[PDB]
Amino acid sequence: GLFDIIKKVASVIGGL
Amino acid sequence: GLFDIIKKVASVIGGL
Repeated sequence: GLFDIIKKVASVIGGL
Repeated sequence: GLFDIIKKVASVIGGL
């Protein structure tokens, strides 16, 4: 779902 | 870590 996409993007940003 | 970030970015692209 879109929300699973946003959650993954959030994790990526958290890992920068 | 890095590898998780790479997989998450890949998953997002794949899912868009």
